[PDB]
Amino acid sequence: MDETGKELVLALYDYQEKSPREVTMKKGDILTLLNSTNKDWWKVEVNDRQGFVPAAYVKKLD
Repeated sequence: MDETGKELVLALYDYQEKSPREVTMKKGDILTLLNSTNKDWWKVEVNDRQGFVPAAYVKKLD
């Protein structure tokens, strides 16, 4: 079930991938948290791609 991540994050803002290293998340989407090395950006898996998104556009569900 929650095999890729036990803690998931909610996308609060429609974020368009500016580069292939970024991921496109829609407002209301549920993203899987992989790595949170920085407070600026978190590494999340969106659909198929893993990438970094700004933590100010997402909120944890906990």
